[PDB]
Amino acid sequence: GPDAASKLPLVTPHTQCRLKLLKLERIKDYLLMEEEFIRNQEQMKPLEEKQEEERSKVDDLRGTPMSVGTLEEIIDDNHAIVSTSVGSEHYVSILSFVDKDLLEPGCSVLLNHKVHAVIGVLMDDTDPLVTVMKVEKAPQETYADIGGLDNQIQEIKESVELPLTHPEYYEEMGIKPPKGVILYGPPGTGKTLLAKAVANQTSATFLRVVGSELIQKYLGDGPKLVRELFRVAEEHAPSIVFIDEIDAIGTKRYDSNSGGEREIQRTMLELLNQLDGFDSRGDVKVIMATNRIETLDPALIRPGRIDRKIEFPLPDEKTKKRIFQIHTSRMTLADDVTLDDLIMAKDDLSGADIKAICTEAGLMALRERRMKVTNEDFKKSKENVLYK
Amino acid sequence: GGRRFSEGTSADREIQRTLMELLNQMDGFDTLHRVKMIMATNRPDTLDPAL
Amino acid sequence: LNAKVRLLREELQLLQEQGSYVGEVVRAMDKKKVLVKVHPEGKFVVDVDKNIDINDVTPNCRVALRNDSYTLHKILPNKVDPLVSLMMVEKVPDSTYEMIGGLDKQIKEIKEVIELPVKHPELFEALGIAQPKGVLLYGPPGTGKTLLARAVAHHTDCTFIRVSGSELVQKFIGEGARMVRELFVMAREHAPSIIFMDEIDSIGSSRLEGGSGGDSEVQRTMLELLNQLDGFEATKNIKVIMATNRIDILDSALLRPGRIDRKIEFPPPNEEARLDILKIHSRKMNLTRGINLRKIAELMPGASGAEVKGVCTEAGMYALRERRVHVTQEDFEMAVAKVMQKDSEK
Amino acid sequence: EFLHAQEEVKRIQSIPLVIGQFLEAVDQNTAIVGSTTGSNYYVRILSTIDRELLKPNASVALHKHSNALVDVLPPEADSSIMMLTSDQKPDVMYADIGGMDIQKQEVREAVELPLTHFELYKQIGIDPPRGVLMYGPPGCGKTMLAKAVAHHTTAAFIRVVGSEFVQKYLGEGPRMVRDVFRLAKENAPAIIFIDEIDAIATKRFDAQTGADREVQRILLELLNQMDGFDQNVNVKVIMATNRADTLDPALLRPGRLDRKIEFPLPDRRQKRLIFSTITSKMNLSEEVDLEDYVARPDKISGADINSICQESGMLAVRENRYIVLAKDFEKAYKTVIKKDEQEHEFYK
Amino acid sequence: GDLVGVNKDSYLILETLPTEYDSRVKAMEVDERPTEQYSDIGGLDKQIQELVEAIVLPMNHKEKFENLGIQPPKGVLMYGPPGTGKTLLARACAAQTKATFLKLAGPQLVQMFIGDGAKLVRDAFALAKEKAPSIIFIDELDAIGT
Amino acid sequence: SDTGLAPPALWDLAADKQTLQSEQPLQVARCTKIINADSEDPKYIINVKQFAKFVVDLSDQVAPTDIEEGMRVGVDRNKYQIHIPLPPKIDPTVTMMQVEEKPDVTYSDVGGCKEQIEKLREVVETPLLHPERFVNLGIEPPKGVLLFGPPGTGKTLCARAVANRTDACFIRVIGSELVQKYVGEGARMVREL
Ligand SMILES: Nc1ncnc2c1ncn2[C@@H]1O[C@H](COP(=O)(O)OP(=O)(O)OP(=O)(O)O)[C@@H](O)[C@H]1O
Ligand SMILES: Nc1ncnc2c1ncn2[C@@H]1O[C@H](COP(=O)(O)OP(=O)(O)OP(=O)(O)O)[C@@H](O)[C@H]1O
Ligand SMILES: Nc1ncnc2c1ncn2[C@@H]1O[C@H](COP(=O)(O)OP(=O)(O)OP(=O)(O)O)[C@@H](O)[C@H]1O
Ligand SMILES: Nc1ncnc2c1ncn2[C@@H]1O[C@H](COP(=O)(O)OP(=O)(O)O)[C@@H](O)[C@H]1O
Ligand SMILES: Nc1ncnc2c1ncn2[C@@H]1O[C@H](COP(=O)(O)OP(=O)(O)O)[C@@H](O)[C@H]1O
Ligand SMILES: [Mg+2]
Ligand SMILES: [Mg+2]
Ligand SMILES: [Mg+2]
Repeated sequence: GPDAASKLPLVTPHTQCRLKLLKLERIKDYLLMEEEFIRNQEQMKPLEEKQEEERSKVDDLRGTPMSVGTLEEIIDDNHAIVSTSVGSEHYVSILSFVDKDLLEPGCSVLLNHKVHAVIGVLMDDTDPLVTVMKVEKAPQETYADIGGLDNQIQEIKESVELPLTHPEYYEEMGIKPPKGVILYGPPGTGKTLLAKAVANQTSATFLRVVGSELIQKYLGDGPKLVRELFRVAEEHAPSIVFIDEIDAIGTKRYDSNSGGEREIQRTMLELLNQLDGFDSRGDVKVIMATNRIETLDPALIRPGRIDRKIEFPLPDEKTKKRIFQIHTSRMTLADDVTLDDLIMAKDDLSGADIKAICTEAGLMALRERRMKVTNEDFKKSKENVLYK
Repeated sequence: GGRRFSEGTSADREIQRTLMELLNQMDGFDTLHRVKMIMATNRPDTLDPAL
Repeated sequence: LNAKVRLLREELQLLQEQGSYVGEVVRAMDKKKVLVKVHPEGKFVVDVDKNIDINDVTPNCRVALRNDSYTLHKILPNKVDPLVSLMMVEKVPDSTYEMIGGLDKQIKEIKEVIELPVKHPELFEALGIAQPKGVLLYGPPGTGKTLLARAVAHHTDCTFIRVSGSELVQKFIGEGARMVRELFVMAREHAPSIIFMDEIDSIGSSRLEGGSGGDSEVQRTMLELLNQLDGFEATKNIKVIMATNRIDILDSALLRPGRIDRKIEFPPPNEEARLDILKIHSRKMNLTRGINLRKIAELMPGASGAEVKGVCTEAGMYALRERRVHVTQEDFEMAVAKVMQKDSEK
Repeated sequence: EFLHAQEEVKRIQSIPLVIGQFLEAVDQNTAIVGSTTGSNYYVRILSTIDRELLKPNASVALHKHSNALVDVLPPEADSSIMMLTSDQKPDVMYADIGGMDIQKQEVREAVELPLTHFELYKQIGIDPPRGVLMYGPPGCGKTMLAKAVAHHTTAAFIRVVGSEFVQKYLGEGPRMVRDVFRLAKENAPAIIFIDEIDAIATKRFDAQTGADREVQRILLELLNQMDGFDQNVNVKVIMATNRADTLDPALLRPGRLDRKIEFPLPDRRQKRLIFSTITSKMNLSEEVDLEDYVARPDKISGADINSICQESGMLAVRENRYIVLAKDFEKAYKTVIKKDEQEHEFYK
Repeated sequence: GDLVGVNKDSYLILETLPTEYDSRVKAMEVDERPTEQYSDIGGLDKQIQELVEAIVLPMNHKEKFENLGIQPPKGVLMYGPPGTGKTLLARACAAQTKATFLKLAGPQLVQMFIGDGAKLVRDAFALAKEKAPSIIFIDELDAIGT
Repeated sequence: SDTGLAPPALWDLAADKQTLQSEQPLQVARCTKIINADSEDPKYIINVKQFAKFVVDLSDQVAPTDIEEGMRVGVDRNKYQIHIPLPPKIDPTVTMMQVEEKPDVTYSDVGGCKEQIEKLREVVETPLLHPERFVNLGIEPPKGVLLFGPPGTGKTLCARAVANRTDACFIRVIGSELVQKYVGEGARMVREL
């Protein structure tokens, strides 16, 4: 609603231009007349104080044991039906003291404890679902840290980050930004790394959900979480929703699923609507990451739902060296290990294997209370990770 | 009656309890004397292997 | 004496004022007003008596209301923490390094990923290696996976939260209970913690062939959990674990390097290990002099941790059928015959 | 006059009172109690109530108009009454069990023996089992053994049925489960049987219907009360089920009932011992050979064995005879075992 | 088992209220008779007659069956391809008959709570019996007859 | 504050005296449902939510025709007298399906579906608008249309567009909302609709 700050962010002069001065003095004159305008009338008309008298009378009209209940329906204004504490419905009378605006059908209502009526709305406790996927800040991974993938970082920048920092570009050519991005590649290529990189330099509520939690126990509590996921995203202003391992909504079978595949499909048919249905969309951008782009219904990937398909290949030899350097940056090597010699250990190392080598190297140096990794540590590190 | 599902439904474990009561009052800790029961069914295969 | 008579004379007039409701204050509000939920009854927003400072009125706790003009009277004794209820339904026995047998190399390898990264940070940053988050313990059943996991969660002063489904306890962690990433909502509140996740759902003898089944809701748990402790997670004091009898049936995702930082090994005890294991569980009965335990270990080739702690206990039982008060050598020898020799088939 | 004020405060006792429950004492002259109407009240305790009776959850009488402790009732219960011999004893000897020595011995060493020779277990060092589960095929002789234990027992026996613990009045089930354990403690040597525990302990729990939220409390109350035994009160719990696969794992952990006594289908040896013990009380004739009947590959556990004898003699009354001939048993086996066509000899 | 009113303060029987039926079951009794004469249906001549002689005729000529001692047939199932005139005959037969025409449905007897479905079936037949000769039509029987 | 503090100027507009004039003279009622209309003259049978099934007649101002069986009606909190009929209860999840804001797309952003659009307007955009044309002939206009085709062809656009010009109420349904946990209430959402 209204914003307490930012009375007039007219910083267009951005200098000592006199235009800044004229507006400021305007309020000062209005303030002066208001001062004696309120106190003067507050003496010969000592009916309402507006500071202690106003609040006082309403409190008496309220009750000491204020009740809490659920508003069930909105009958004509000044009248509503509110569900009592346990199981009863009362045709209460709405009092004007309430804002009369936050009366959503089912949020909350405060009622007098004897003549039950509407006395006031109650803000709804942050539902546990919102807190579950409300990623605050990406801990450490920056955007120059990712390294390697270069032509693939421009697509994500140009779909989920540019339209929020420089909208003019998709503002003068009359082109709406590409709807979504789907990331696909072998197991371990930076798919999620780039996914959390965008969360770093972003100004929107990031939400993350893995494909495995989209499949639930009871029937119907399937394509109902999908509705909740996109209901939270809309309520939270600009937001990037990240679905990870989307290939778990029909690639993995779980006994907890009361309904079998037939139930999982209806989850997809609800996810299909939530990405492109005849409802309004607003500002919500979907990033889907998967390691098997060939095992999902070719309608979830239809242009319009997800537009830009980004392909993540196994690291190139030149990029392999960059991966080692970034991961080994904060490591006191023993000027005896050569990075180039370990670049060729197996025909194709994902890159997540590179970090595994550089992380097991340290654990192989801790065992000897040594703060310098030698070629022996890496040699045994390169065998304990990608061999067994 | 029924077969006492494993992984049944919410309002199906309750019917299971009723069977476990009709089941226990037939032959339980207090033998029932001079009360004979007659049961009929068109599908005597879904019955629990305790009835 | 005059005062005592006066007090007892006013009790009759005192034990008639209506009692006080007992409620729980979900969240404090403004203007020295609190919002409490009463026992089998609806929520209420109630004023607070001036004797009690609003600062003391904290999130969930037990309070009182007068009788009809509800007003907080006293901050009653605190309610049982919801997590402690989870640790009471599930009963992972408390264990220490002393009742650890034959596993000395494994004990060293467990303290390096759950103890050092917790009790001694700024040592893993001296090498630049990110802290390990998640250890997979494998081996035959009863080898001691849970006995060691609790020990490392007992000597590091970290809460030991076990998640195994059990929808009976699926109300102390989350009322909604929609996605597994709700245990964290309580995990990050209880200081450093270890999220054990056991396995062995009667596997190894059932569901060998196809038909129904599929996946395992003890394996999909980390894939959800480990996907969050590897990035989008602020409090870096939570670490996960599994115990599984097989490492060749793990999904292709849990075996990708970079997810599980360490894969400890739990083999069936050897001769020098069974003797030590037998010794620990044998220091609980009135053993006789000169019980040759080295001879008992030989007689049991293959016993993870339970076929051994099934000879000590059954040895005592065999000393009861005779009506004796001392456990003799014969009792232990006759015990291995039952647990191992007679039970070898099937 | 002090003696007069003491005898005047008793007016607060009165006849019409509401029985509550003691939960926790907050300080001297005050306590927290739970009314049977369903609530938790902050009341004030009378200054003449012997605090020694203000034990953990117990029976306390509260004033009707204004809740306030005014007495401490002796322990009691509602739907759990100890079996007081009379016509309510099982009436089944151990000699009527068809040779289940291995199973019979196990129950003896885990239920009967500890109650009598309690001090021996401490001397040897073993920790007595605190509850035995009785799981097996449907009709292998589970309840019958318990029927025998209740007979040759020197300790009180308390019988319950699993479905009895869930009732219409919300919040009454937890109180009923709690009264059984409380009543089983007053008579220290006692055995608690919860038959058909499948109806109270099942893994699946859908927490929206209200029938499952009331069963989530019964099971939780059982678990809470089975952890309150301090290794000094001998109240053994015997729990008999048919499908162990449905039991919540939390109920089969140390401290709870941890002694799984399997009751499998009788083997050839046992089968011969069952026909003999059942046929002992029958008339029977010389020409009847039991061996010919316990020779087949069929798997008949304990009831079709009784059904065979039951129907075999049943045939005798058809022609008005008081002996059972071999011609009678033959006609009985073919109408009781009814072997299935399972075979398809082309598979072997 | 009868329904009886009781004084609110000093409980005491004052009247015997008429038997109550579930609000759902009362809403399935047709009051506005459909207007569809038998001449509206075409082709189904050998089948319209077979129904009128098993559900309507035995209701107006009881003197005829009792003369020959044959119990009238119970029930008339109507099956066929998706659209052939099944509901037209039922709607038409609800017009050329001066009797209660309790109109059931398919998915409708199905209710979530245990035993709620039985109530709507026992109550849907007690009501018809409580009234004059009645025809109870159960359309879309698959939902409750699988 | 933080509960219901509204524009303070509106509170005095609330006429606190009238509020007191309304927080006493106006008796608060309780919702109920009528089951029977026991004959004699009044004698209505009532069923409050979770208290009991009482017997009530009327107060003074509700016409007998104003009340009918199975109709929501409020009742007194002391003597249980019907005072005002109440609307029927519509499941909130089914009442949220009604579109309140027209989608911002018209019948000029779909191209190539000239024949499809024309055939989709004589069954959803002409029987309602200009409903007298068909009266001067015996025609019951077709009621219902199935739009099928490969994904991303325009099935929803031609539907989102019709809602932009339609005068009658437009009701959404996704086909997955009609899947619910318990047996039964997946047809309630199709009966209430
Ligand atoms: N190209 C890369 N550049 C930098 N780091 C990389 C690269 N590829 C993998 N990594 C590292 O691999 C580690 C573990 O795997 P990672 O999270 O990157 O997997 P992913 O590529 O998103 O795959 P998946 O979708 O299978 O989870 C990350 O912490 C990341 O730093
Ligand atoms: N060894 C046996 N000797 C004598 N009777 C036996 C034997 N085994 C089984 N029976 C017969 O089995 C019948 C049922 O036994 P019991 O009442 O103990 O039930 P159960 O097998 O435990 O049943 P459930 O498992 O369904 O609860 C008894 O009437 C008894 O005569
Ligand atoms: N004929 C058309 N003219 C213009 N745009 C079109 C046309 N057909 C489809 N589109 C485009 O299709 C997008 C939306 O597709 P829509 O959801 O309507 O297709 P669909 O095949 O009916 O969907 P689905 O099968 O996924 O429910 C819009 O961006 C719209 O511009
Ligand atoms: N090395 C050991 N020393 C002593 N006891 C052990 C050992 N290994 C297992 N145990 C016994 O096993 C029990 C727990 O076994 P658990 O870890 O659950 O086996 P598993 O890992 O096969 O599930 C403990 O009570 C403990 O006494
Ligand atoms: N013989 C017929 N004469 C006229 N209309 C018919 C005939 N058969 C079917 N219909 C048409 O079919 C519609 C009724 O369909 P119906 O047969 O009730 O479907 P179902 O068989 O699935 O119940 C009516 O609108 C009617 O006009
Ligand atoms: Mg990934
Ligand atoms: Mg039974
Ligand atoms: Mg569509």
